[PDB]
Amino acid sequence: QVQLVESGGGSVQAGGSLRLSCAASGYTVSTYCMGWFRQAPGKEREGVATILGGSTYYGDSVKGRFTISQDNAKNTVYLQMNSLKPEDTAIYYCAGSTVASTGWCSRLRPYDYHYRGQGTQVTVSS
Repeated sequence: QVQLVESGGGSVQAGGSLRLSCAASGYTVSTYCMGWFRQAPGKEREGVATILGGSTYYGDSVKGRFTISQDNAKNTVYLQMNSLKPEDTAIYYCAGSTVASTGWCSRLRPYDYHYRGQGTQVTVSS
């Protein structure tokens, strides 16, 4: 079938960086809107970043610190996270839609996308 596998998470000190990766199987990453959403413990899910070709979109609290990018040769989508804060602690999920609309991708709602990974924990300690 279609498999999305996230890796790269772990436990890091505040101010540090991490690089999450989302490897897709049976699904080409560069043709459809993909993204990351997170879920912090005790809270509702939130959109983090989305990408469609060269167009990228970021949630307002991570813009400037995170970068989403893709590698077509590895069929992988990355989430570079810089200057991590304790509030960034959460499970991060990779997701892939069946849509190739930039307008739709710009709504930053990757929790509504068809395919979703099992998620990877990011724990930031102060």
